[PDB]
Amino acid sequence: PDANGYYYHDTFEGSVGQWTARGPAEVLLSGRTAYKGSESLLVRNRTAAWNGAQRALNPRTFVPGNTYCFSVVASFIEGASSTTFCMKLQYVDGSGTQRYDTIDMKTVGPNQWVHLYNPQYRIPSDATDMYVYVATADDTINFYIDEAIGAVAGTVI
Ligand SMILES: [Ca+2]
Repeated sequence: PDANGYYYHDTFEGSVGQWTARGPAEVLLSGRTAYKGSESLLVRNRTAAWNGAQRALNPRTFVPGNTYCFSVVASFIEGASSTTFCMKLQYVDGSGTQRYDTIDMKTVGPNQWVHLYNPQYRIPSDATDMYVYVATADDTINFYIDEAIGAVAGTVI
């Protein structure tokens, strides 16, 4: 928990951190557009809306039943006239069933960064094998994320 209450903070300025592809997509650093610095994380090769970018959450830091802050900014340049970005928690519940709970969602047009943000998100008490992820609702556009943050509940960004 750094000086600003962040547990992780991905600027994507030289490193993808713990971010990986969700589904058969691919993620990589890109200098084509950025929210801060000169880079962001590009997400491409998606073949279904559920494909995207994900990051495993360590249960020792993000304790189920506890409340935390999550933040990311996203944008796209082409492929659609608008999209709906979703930041979500993928997890396995107490019955062994994989669940998808929405943290934040925002609709936006091309060439505009949008702030996916929830300073008061409660992780379900029974969650295991957790991942925070970003995808869209119903398209397969390439998209970019930047400034990916996991923080203490109440953290203003
Ligand atoms: Ca950046």
